[PDB]
Amino acid sequence: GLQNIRGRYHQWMNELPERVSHKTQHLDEKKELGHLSAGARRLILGIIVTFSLILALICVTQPFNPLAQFIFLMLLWGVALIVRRMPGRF
Amino acid sequence: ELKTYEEQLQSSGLEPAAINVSLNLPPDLYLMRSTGIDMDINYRYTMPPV
Repeated sequence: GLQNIRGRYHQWMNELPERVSHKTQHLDEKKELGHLSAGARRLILGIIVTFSLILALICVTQPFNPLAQFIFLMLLWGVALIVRRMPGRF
Repeated sequence: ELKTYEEQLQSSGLEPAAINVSLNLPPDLYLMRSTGIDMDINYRYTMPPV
């Protein structure tokens, strides 16, 4: 099992390109439907822009005590380490 | 203002007694932030020889 972990890690590593290739097919597949109401679409992608910028502004401005700041740091660092292992431009 | 008499903040003797200043605060200074209460103390005393 422990030895299997190594081989399966490589198995998933090999799957990364395979799954990525499937994702690109799906990228086009979702685009093969990605259309609706342009004025509204601009509102909705623009709606993403405003809510996410508000959340980012709260994350930037929030005062924390040393313990809450340490917990927040460790969680953001954990997220960065997970995301760094993911392949691709995203 | 937290004295109630002038000689509260001074003690003279061979062994100086503890200087105690009492205060009661409104129950509104909530925790979980720890902003800090910098109790500045500018004190003066007799300097020991050695």
